[PDB]
Amino acid sequence: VAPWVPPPRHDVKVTMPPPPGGEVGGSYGVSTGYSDRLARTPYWKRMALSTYALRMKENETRYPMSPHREGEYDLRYTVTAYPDHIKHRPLLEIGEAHQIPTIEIPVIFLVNLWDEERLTWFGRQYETVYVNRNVAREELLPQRYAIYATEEAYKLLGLPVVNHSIHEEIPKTPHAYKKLLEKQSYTEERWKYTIEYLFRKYEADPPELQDK
Amino acid sequence: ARRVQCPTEWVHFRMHTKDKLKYDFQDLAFRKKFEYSYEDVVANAKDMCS
Amino acid sequence: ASQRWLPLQTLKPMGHNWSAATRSSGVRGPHMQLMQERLDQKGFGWKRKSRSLWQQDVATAGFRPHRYF
Amino acid sequence: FSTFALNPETSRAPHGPPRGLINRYISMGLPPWAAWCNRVNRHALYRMSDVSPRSFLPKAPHEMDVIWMNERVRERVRTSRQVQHVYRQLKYPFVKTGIHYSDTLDHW
Amino acid sequence: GFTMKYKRGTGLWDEDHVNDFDANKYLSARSTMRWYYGMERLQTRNNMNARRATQSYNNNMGLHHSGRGAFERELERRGIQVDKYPLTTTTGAARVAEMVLLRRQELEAHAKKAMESQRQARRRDAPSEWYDETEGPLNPRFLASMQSNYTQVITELPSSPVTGR
Amino acid sequence: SGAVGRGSFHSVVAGANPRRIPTYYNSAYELIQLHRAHREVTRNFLVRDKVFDNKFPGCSLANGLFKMVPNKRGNFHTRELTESIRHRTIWGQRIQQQRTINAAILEDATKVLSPAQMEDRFSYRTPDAAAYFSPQEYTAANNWPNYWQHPTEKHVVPKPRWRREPELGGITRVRDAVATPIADY
Amino acid sequence: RNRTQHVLDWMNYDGNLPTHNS
Amino acid sequence: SRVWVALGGKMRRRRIGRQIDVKDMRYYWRPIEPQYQRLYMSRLRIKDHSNKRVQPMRLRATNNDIGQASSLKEWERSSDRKYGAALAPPKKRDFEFRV
Amino acid sequence: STYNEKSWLEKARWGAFTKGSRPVMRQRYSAAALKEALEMVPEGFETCDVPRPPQRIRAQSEGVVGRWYTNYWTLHSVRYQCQLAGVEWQFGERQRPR
Amino acid sequence: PRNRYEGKASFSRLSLSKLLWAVDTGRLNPNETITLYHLRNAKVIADREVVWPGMVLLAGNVERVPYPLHIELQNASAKAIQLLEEAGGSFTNVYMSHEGLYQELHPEEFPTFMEQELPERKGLENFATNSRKRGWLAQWYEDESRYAHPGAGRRTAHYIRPPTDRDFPATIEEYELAKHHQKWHLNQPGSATVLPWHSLNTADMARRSAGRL
Amino acid sequence: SNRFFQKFYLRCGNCSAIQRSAQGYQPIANPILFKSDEHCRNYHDEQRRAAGYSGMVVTCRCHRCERVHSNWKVLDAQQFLDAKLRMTPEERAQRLW
RNA sequence: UACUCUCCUUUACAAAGAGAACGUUUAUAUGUAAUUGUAUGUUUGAUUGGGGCAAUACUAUAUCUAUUUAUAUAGAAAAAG
Ligand SMILES: NC(=O)c1ccc[n+]([C@@H]2O[C@H](COP(=O)([O-])OP(=O)(O)OC[C@H]3O[C@@H](n4cnc5c(N)ncnc54)[C@H](O)[C@@H]3O)[C@@H](O)[C@H]2O)c1
Ligand SMILES: [Zn+2]
Repeated sequence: VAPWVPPPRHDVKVTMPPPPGGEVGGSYGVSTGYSDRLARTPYWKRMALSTYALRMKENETRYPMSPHREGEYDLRYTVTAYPDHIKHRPLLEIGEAHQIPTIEIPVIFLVNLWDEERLTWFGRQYETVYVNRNVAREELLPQRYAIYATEEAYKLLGLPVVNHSIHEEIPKTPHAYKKLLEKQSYTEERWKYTIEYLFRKYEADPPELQDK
Repeated sequence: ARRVQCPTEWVHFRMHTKDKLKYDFQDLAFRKKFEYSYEDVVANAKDMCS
Repeated sequence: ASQRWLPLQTLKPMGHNWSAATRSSGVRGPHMQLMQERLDQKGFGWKRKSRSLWQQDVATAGFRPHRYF
Repeated sequence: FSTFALNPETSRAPHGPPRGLINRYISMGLPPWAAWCNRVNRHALYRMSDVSPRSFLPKAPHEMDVIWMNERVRERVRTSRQVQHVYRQLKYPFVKTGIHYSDTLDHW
Repeated sequence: GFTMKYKRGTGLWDEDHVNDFDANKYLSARSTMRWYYGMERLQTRNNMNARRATQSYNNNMGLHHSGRGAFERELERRGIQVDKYPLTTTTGAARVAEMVLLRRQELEAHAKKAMESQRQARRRDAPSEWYDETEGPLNPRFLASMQSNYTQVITELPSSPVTGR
Repeated sequence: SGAVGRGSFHSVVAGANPRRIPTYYNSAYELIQLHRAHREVTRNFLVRDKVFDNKFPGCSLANGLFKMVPNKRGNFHTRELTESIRHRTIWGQRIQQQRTINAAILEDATKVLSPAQMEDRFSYRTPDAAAYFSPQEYTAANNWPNYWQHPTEKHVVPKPRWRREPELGGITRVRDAVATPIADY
Repeated sequence: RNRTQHVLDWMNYDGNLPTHNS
Repeated sequence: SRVWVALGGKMRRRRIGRQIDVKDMRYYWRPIEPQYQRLYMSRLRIKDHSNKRVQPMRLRATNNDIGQASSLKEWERSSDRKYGAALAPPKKRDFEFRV
Repeated sequence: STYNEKSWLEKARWGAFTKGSRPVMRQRYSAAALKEALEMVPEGFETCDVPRPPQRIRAQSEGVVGRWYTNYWTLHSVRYQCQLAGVEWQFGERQRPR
Repeated sequence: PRNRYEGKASFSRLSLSKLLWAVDTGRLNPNETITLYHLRNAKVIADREVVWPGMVLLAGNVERVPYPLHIELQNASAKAIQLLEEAGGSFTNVYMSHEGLYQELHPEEFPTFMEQELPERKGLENFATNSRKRGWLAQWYEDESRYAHPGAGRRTAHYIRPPTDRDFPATIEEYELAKHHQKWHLNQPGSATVLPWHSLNTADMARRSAGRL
Repeated sequence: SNRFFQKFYLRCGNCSAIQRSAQGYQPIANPILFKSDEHCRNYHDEQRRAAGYSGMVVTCRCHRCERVHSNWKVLDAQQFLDAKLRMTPEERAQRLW
């Protein structure tokens, strides 16, 4: 028995139905929203509470996209109201082998950390290092030496917001990774690709003309 | 709570017929939508002189 | 009339691509399976390449011993 | 599908609507495994165009325990070895023991 | 499925393009009243059914029961006609067919009087030479209906074929 | 599109059409399919304006509305009706165009030799047309379906010496003495 | 490529439903 | 009189050493003997039996009957699939067409 | 799903879904009812940007409403009645890129 | 042996005797260029005989055509052409795409000219641009199409605009491929242009290999 | 291997210069000698571009800051009009083209 | 119901991938643990072919011969081979 059947999720607008569930956070599977508050109020009522300048703001057609689920197509215009299967695909397709290789993520070190075995620096303080995915999770993060290098982590610390595109795309094959290492070697560690670093060999005399 | 309170095999009258349209089906709340009466379908379609 | 001149026929040094005694020879439609499509160089090889497929349909060229075929 | 060595990218099909059989099923959105259907009924090219995936969750949505982000137990139709029998099987995702350090509650 | 729905009302009468296999050879007195009342019912039973659906579905979409959104309400407030072709409304048809009947009726009385101009210009107080029956006997019923257009009696036919007088 | 003599845009190739004004054509078949087409556009407007006259009081409650849902009538007017006007207009031109030529032919022709022979030069009076139009004039064939009544064959049917019978009720009754039919072998 | 033959004649036909005079 | 002409029997398997003037009897469009004409063309007659004046279905689809399906008073409103759309060239779409 | 919004018969009939040989804007506006629609096409807009939604998206123009010019089907349908009406389409045409 | 693929040129035969029989009977007007609309709407040919390749004029036993007759049909037979052309007529073979086949038969549904796409490439090869049929593009093809871009060299004579600032191969792999090809094929004149060594055997890339001219 | 055409509107992260980069027609790997890995990962990858570069790093060179990076946020073309229509006519000369 | 020879749904063995925290996915394998189907036909236990001699009969009758040829479909040869 349902005493006080809840009101529809996003019924907050005066002369158009609430957006369908799922889009607001609810159960998918139905396209067209409907709220008995809106359909009962006679037309003049719905035209009383609203001026023309307003209906043109809630008539507003955000046609393919969804105004609420930012970035995903409106789920009353898809073939069926469920979420877009294609965007949220599981990382392994129905037949491929799981050859997702070892991936190294960027972490912002928070204390000057200095290895005592290689006698050099895991990382300075407040500089993002690409560390292993199971050093970070199991050794660097539990102790407070590091955090992830996400956009908002930069915001919280005081550093210019840098987009490492942290796991923006996972590679499902080693040579599909060793290309992603080539992309990330360019954007992140860009000083490797300057006309000054491609010529440390030659900032002075070609070595065959110097003294001995 | 939004669900309809009966195993939907009892309210299957709503889901297969053309009541698929005349009914709210958000998360299985098989509740009728608004529906004009016949005193109004002609009150709204004669006042337009349609 | 116009005195324009044209030869009687067009001789193209092109060679026919359908020999009556060659098996998969012919001019196939624009959406037929091109010569040895999916075969990968082996007799009925498109069957052998089925286990290699990632995921097939639910009704996919299964077992069918030519019985009254 | 074209036969030249170096096919530079272009706006449209350079040599007419792409020829071949597998280009026939890609020209309609289907995946290239439609080339291996024996019957392609109006339901079949619906079934395999992935309009709505034939793929479900092991337990109820309400009783679900292990965090399955966006996954189902998709069934993979395999065709057997030398004599091509078609059988299908339900392939799960790989659940790892997520032993994290959520620094909110300062403990693993 | 697809059942020629674009033909339901597009017939010339009410009993057309409605597949009703349930017929009979002789539909009796009240089976005919039941029939005619039936065709129109499932012609108005269908319509107001299909009107309540469109008017209710439109009302649930927040817009006027005939689909008129905020725009086509705002234009009519301005006087700018919002529909390209204003098909003639019920006031039209019920008037565009109101005079035509007012015209025929004033033409009948215009013509009822007209034929009397020619009927009384028919001096024949005796039947013409169609009153022959050398081909085959006249019809006694008809003569009784043609007696009015004469003075001399017509129905009285002898046992013999008519001579002509 | 073609549908009239203007030539479809497929005279992209500048195909001219010389030796014109060459034919007088009475537009016989086209005026036929015009009267057929003009009947449709009127037989369509009749439908687009069907409005409930419920001669019964059971379902009288709609006697003011049209017989078609407003969205459908707003379609059928545009799908089938306004199409049928174009299809009516097309014949209303393929004929109004062909007449323009005939108007020019029937002047430049009337002069040369006769204003009497003219509408004979442009006639189609087949010698038998009396068969189809004024069959009372036609004799040269026997084209009745009830041929045994053609005046040249009326002498087949027998002229019975009939009579009335007041004792039977004015029933006509033939005075032929029936011939004793064949009976046995 | 313009349309030389019958260049007019598109605007001169189908006096729609001839009025009271004709 | 409809022959179902077929090709030679032995035209791909074993050629070396066969007779010189019989390696070519395999090249002519020979009729199949009528004892098989009637067998195969029997599955085509069944289309409307007991109707002594309908002809059998033909092997290939003649050009006029394909349209005969869409020349029916019920198909006159299907703009697509009419006048030949299957056997038409592949449809052309907006340059932005995409799935 | 115990309730499917639409049977597979109408998940698999794209003709009721796609924009192909099917008008997707029901209302046909008059002359002045268009010059008053284009009044809200904002300066800086250009048809060369609003793209065709993919096949998997339904073809539905909910009509002339707020920001209708972004509804690719409302735009190119209004753009077509401005032809039959004779209104001068100021904005640019679909630029097929090469 | 007689398959019809997607795009086959199989045309229903409109015997010239039929068309000549109508024009005197009075179903067809001899003045108006008798495009297939007239043939369809005058009940000369029905719906069940006009499929996508529109039709084909066949001079069947017609030894003579008496009056100047103009036609816009699809692929007349060479005799049928030389019969109309003798009597002062024309025949501009329209070879419309299917999208054009509709808008010619039911133009009462297209209030304005909705642009028509050129036919398939296979049609342009054989009818639309081939002056032997007086195809409607036999004027355009020679006038505007058959000329390359004013910048194209020898290799890029087929690109809408020459994709490089120089005819020659652009990079190494376009070169070594063409440096090997021009010797894989014995050194022919035009063999510089690399071509794919595999014949798809498609019917679309099939043009009349032998025939009249 | 994209059979169908589609143009994205990539927004840089360094200058937020909304530049558009299209995706032409690149033909399917040959089916005549089929290869199951190169095909079924050509297709599955094609849905991932067709859904607005879902699981891929975008690598195109900017037009404003002439350099190639991987920082682009792929704008759905009604998030683009959300942006384009909401920029003063001068910055449209700065961030757009 | 059964096993060296046929074949899947198969849960075991091995490889790989995850700083391998254990569950999955593959590849290669195919087990009578595997429940599929075949295991003949004709004369009685051998024979299966195309000829010929035996009254221009031939049950297999009786004898023998021998490039007397193995049609199609996928592969193999791309001109006529
Ligand atoms: N195969 C086809 O697509 C086909 C077949 C028959 C007719 N048509 C014609 O297509 C036209 C529409 O153009 P489209 O084919 O690009 O698709 P479309 O119908 O989507 O065209 C855009 C819009 O134009 C409007 N429109 C169409 N005809 C109109 C008219 N006479 N007056 C006012 N508004 C009108 C409608 O709102 C339509 O949705 C229609 O007029 C129709 O008769 C096309
Ligand atoms: Zn940038």
